[PDB]
Amino acid sequence: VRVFELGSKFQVGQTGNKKGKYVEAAKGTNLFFAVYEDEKGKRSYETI
DNA sequence: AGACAAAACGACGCGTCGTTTTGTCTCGGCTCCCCGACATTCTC
Repeated sequence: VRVFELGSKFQVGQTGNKKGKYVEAAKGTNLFFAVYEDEKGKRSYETI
């Protein structure tokens, strides 16, 4: 049976039927974590 | 099996669109300039 999950999955590619395949980031591939500052002074965080 | 990626849980919790309702400084004395309108007389 097809079980469904709610989350963030991205397309594998943009050609042919690749635009219909949704995958999850591999183990140990979240390598960069950006720390920003606004002119006031608060820190903002993001993971690219 | 390991350890990363992220979904799931929590009560909690604060933000958010769409509209309605609410709140908003107050009175006293005078003086002296100007103008407007409406009545009378007088000149043209």
